[PDB]
Amino acid sequence: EAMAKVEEVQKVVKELEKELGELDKVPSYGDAQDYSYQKALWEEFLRIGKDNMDYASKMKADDKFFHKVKGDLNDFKYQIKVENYIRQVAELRKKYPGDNTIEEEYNAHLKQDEGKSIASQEGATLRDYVDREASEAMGRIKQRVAELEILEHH
Ligand SMILES: [Cl-]
Ligand SMILES: [Cl-]
Repeated sequence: EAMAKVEEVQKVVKELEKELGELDKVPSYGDAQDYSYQKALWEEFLRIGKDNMDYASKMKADDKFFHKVKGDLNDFKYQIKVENYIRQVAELRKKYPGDNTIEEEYNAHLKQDEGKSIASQEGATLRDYVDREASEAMGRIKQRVAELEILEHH
């Protein structure tokens, strides 16, 4: 009844462990100035997220901040996706430099900057932008690349 509650957490942690594992396979964008903001932003979410999941392990069902720590785990997942999407576009932009569509979708919907970033977002607002605006643009970018890979390979 309450044990089902804590395991519910250990799992979310483990899901995050798997997620970070896959993020690790995706190349990092590096130190380019274009990603300097996302880089430091991700660095913070990483430091903050790792702490939260370490706690969610040594955390017991009756914690006052049980809910707070949980919500944070949920936001982390979406922060992981963003870092992931951006690592992918960085890679794509280098493979298909100049291509307008990629640069445009990125700048309009994914690029993180002071003001327009998920640094100020949490909960439903956060998942909304990620599952919608960000994922949509990622999909369109991928259609571009597909065509590009097809055109490249005349
Ligand atoms: Cl954004
Ligand atoms: Cl979008």
